Amino acid sequence: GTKQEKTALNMARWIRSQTLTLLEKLNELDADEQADICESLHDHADELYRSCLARFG
Amino acid sequence: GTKQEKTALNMARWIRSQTLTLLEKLNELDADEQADICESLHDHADELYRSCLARFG
Repeated sequence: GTKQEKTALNMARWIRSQTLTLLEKLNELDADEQADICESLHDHADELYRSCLARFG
Repeated sequence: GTKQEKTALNMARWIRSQTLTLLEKLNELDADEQADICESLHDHADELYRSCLARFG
């Protein structure tokens, strides 16, 4: 796809990566409730990233 | 609230902000299906930010 489409796809990938950074940080804090929501948030970011990749890849 | 707590809260805030930015890019692209998943992702990141906020302060 177009450069704008590629920038969007890159941003979806960066967000998916950042959820794992935050997951590890919440694990270090032993913040279990929040780590759980962040695990699901990584799954949701992956859903977006895959949808973007299928369309803009 | 400790440095690590503050790093985690700010990271949750950043992820919420980046998903808002990505949703606007996806809207500019008129990529409907992707914008819809991103809207749901943005709300999920808000939940994480608010969950961190209610726990950590």
